[PDB]
Amino acid sequence: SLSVWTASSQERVRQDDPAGESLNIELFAARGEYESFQVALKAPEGEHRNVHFVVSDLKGTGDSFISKSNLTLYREHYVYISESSPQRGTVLPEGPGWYPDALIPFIDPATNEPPSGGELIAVPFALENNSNQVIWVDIQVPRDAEAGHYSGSYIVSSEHGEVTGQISLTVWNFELPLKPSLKSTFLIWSSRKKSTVEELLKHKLMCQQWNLSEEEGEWIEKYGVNCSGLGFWSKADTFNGVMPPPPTVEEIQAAASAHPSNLFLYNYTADEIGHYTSLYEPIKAWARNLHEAGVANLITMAPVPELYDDGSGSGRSAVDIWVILPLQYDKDRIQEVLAKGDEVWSYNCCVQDDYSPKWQIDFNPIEYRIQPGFINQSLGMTGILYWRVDFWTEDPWHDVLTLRADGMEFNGEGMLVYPGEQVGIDGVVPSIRLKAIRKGIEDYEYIEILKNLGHEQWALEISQSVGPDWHNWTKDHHKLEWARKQLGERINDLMT
Ligand SMILES: [Mg+2]
Repeated sequence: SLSVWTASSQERVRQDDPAGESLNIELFAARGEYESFQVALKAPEGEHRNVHFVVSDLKGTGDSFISKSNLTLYREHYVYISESSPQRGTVLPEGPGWYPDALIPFIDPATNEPPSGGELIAVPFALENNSNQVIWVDIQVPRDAEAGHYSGSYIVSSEHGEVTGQISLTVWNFELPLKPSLKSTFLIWSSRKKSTVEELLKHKLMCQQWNLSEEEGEWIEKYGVNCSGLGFWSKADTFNGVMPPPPTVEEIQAAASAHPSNLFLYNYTADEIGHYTSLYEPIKAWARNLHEAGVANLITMAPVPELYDDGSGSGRSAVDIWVILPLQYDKDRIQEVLAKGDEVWSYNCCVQDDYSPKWQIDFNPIEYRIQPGFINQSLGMTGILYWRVDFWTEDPWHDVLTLRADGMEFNGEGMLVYPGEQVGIDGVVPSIRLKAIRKGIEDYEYIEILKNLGHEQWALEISQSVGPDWHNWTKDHHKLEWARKQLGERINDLMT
């Protein structure tokens, strides 16, 4: 009458999926890393109306433990998609239906206690309809955790049953830096709360406030902030091939002085202005001034040889951080700009090709993880951008069709967090897709550690087995987990 099973972090559990074969879980992680798993529940006969869920400490040798304080629990909320995202090529969405995505937190981060009052509450819950309920479990490994094996439990209980499963965790003898190696720019347009920034930083994502009106050292020390934008927006975009004269060298220096002097600074100058060759000399004029002031120029455009020199005589490109879609990738031009000292980042939106990972709810969950980590590393890319995180509809917990344009509908476009009000909290809550992006950032970190230990070629051979390019990446979470384990076991070996 009470069927319980586990699923890996990037395995989608549908409401109608059959019970799996294991109720235990075996995980592996470094210090300073998250690993996650899911507990799925089904009532194949009747109803349990009052279901609770708890976890224990993870016990290691003797007295040794990882506290349950390091585990974060949520109940998955399913949202109904009535209109598919675009269907093209071989990378297709899974069809209209119920999708798990919003995460109902057991604990309000502001109180460290359960919410009350919410329209939706994590626990207790009812198990109905033969229809699955799913608990998401995050484990954060403490930076001081001794390497070795730890075991704890989860307990599912109701008025008519109780089932207990094992959580096995092996902690490897290495640590992910607090400051992530992968840089990012995720934009926030409407939610000005400190809690919204904080929710992103906790998932290893760097964010910038967009569209601010005229009216951090802590976040660095706590969350390892690794870059910051200065916010001189030229206003030039895909529809506006026009640019004003640049801020002056000392104007750029003045904005920069509001940040710590050790923090990597960029400027998001212009957006998708690639077709406007009109703008090359103005771009070079902006670049020369940023360069004199020690600031990187970031534009969402593909490398063009005309901009590989800023006209200052130094040889330096006019764009320092080239931000491209998967479909724009050109091996020869990317190798040229990497070789001369630039960065290339990836970004994603809509459904613009037949083959690339796509960022909508109705695609395979793996697509949010595979881009920042394995594919970026295989192609030498060092960052990720996303245009918006808070693009909510009027009914954000029930309607995720966030963009309708040109006969197409997009489910989750520009939307990675949900407002807290519906669950009785102030401030936003994560989605399952945000957890995948976090995991990809940690995947990127594994490869970076191996490069730094002098094992770049082997690391990239492993990276090419699951994420070699934008066309031939794995759709199988089991194979991705395998690849990651190979990396972690090698690092562990090298550090012992
Ligand atoms: Mg349609």
